[PDB]
Amino acid sequence: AGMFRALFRQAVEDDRYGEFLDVLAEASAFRPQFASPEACSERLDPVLLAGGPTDEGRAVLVGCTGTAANGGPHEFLRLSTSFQEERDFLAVPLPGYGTGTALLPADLDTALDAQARAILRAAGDAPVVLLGHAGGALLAHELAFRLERAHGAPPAGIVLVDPYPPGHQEPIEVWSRQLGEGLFAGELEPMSDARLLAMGRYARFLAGPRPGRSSAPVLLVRASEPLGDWQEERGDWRAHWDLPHTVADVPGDHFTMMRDHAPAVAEAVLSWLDAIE
Amino acid sequence: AGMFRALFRQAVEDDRYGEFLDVLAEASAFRPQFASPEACSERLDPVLLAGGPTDEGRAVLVGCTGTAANGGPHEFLRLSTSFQEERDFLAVPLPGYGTGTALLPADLDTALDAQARAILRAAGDAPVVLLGHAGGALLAHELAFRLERAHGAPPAGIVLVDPYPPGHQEPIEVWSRQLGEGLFAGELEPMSDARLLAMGRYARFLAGPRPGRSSAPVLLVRASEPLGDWQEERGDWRAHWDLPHTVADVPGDHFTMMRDHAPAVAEAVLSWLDAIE
Ligand SMILES: *C(=O)OCCS[C@H](C)c1cc2c(cc1[N+](=O)[O-])OCO2
Ligand SMILES: *C(=O)OCCS[C@H](C)c1cc2c(cc1[N+](=O)[O-])OCO2
Repeated sequence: AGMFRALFRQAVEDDRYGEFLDVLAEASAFRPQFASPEACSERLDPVLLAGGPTDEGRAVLVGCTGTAANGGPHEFLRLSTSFQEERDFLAVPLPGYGTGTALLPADLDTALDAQARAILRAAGDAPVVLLGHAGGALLAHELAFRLERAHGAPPAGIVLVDPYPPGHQEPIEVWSRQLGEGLFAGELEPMSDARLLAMGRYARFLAGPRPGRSSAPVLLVRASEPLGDWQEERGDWRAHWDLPHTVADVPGDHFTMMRDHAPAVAEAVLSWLDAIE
Repeated sequence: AGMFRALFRQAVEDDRYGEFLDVLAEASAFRPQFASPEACSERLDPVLLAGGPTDEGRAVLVGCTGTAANGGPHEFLRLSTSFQEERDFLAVPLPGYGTGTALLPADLDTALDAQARAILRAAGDAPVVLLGHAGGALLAHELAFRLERAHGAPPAGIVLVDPYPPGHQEPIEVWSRQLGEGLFAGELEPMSDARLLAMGRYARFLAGPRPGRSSAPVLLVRASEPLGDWQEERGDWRAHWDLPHTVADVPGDHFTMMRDHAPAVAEAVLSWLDAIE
């Protein structure tokens, strides 16, 4: 495929995953942007991946697509089967990843506002519970806060699957080559250069200062196996979030928790949703 | 073509040529490199573009290819016709631009050493006079110093056609937009991403600290037209070199001095070579 992918493959080989994401972020600034939610390229209409039973007033689940350049409307396919006849599961796309190619968001708030609009239109009057994995976990929380402060509509809950927020990212740096190697392993087709630029841009968004904590209760789902070696004397390698409502540990590692062990994640979410309703 | 080209086009549209060259330099570090002159991809054999008359001991002219990503073995075609029946003119390629694609030089000295080997093999025992335009002007002098100090073979002269060395580059930054538009206008084909990366890497080499002046006499050739608008209170907009042996002004601007007015450049060179011989 493209040169950015080739360069990225080399950087992951050289254990410089982080340095090249910075290049991707810098480079992405020259892509055409949208500065208002109105100006967004894509239809962010959420895709219905599971239907719950027939009713009322039950929360619907919204999957917030992660940052991975190999990602897309297939992240939640395996997870969603476990919600069939249990909950509606809607997957909302991340602006900048579609198809010309898609405009990039001018800042993260403009992307969130475009998602907030499509989510409120699709969910109707049902309460919404936001779910995201890894980078998507961080996006799920920023979308939660945006819905609350800017659209006056806080979600009923947030599910954070293996989040590594700023200040708790030491494991994610020690294992960066495993993380970089994971992106290339997950390729169904080659990662496009446009999507790699989108990924770098969003990675930079999420490293920035985003004060503002959602009111919504948090289910923290954590992998149980480390992704790489780790001396326990360094402290905890696990995913972290401040003051969760509930913590669930599931089999697998950062990656496999969402593949081979997706049902374990779904079971933790379903038990948690009943508890808070 | 490729995404680096797409981004670069947007950058010159947005008048951010300089910022995007910095991106190209950063991305170029993730390209395959050669760390010793032996390991060089290309043959670098100079191409004979003009023949002088039959002799002995007259200098041959060596054209040092510039950094332009749209460049190649055609930079000196129009200029060289004016040396036919006057001087041998050899055009030596710049390492990193050929064909797989070509390895990038790990530093500038490795590229210069690879060129030094091919030039000495080609020039035989004739004295050598290096010629370069703009960025190539800077490369010719770094090559002159390299030939003298590293290969014990100082050239007989250097011809610097419109050089803007560090510390005298203010006019060429103000006109960076015209430089970028010139690159795209000059495209015989689309600039490949590999060559844009090479161009960025060489630009970075040539901004860095390179003390050390060649012993060889310098003919400084200067355009007479500004490339763009210019407030005279900013000073002299013209190309600069410290303590030139001879200064020649020719019609045209930074660009057209080598196109429509190449014969005036050649006439300045031919008189100069006779004086110093
Ligand atoms: C999930 O892994 O995100 C996909 C991009 S991987 C990147 C190194 C990463 C990993 C984690 C978080 C963010 C993030 N990122 O986009 O920078 O958070 C949680 O774990
Ligand atoms: C000649 O114009 O070189 C073509 C590439 S433009 C690049 C920014 C540049 C422009 C000039 C000089 C060097 C140079 N460079 O750093 O490569 O010098 C003269 O004008």
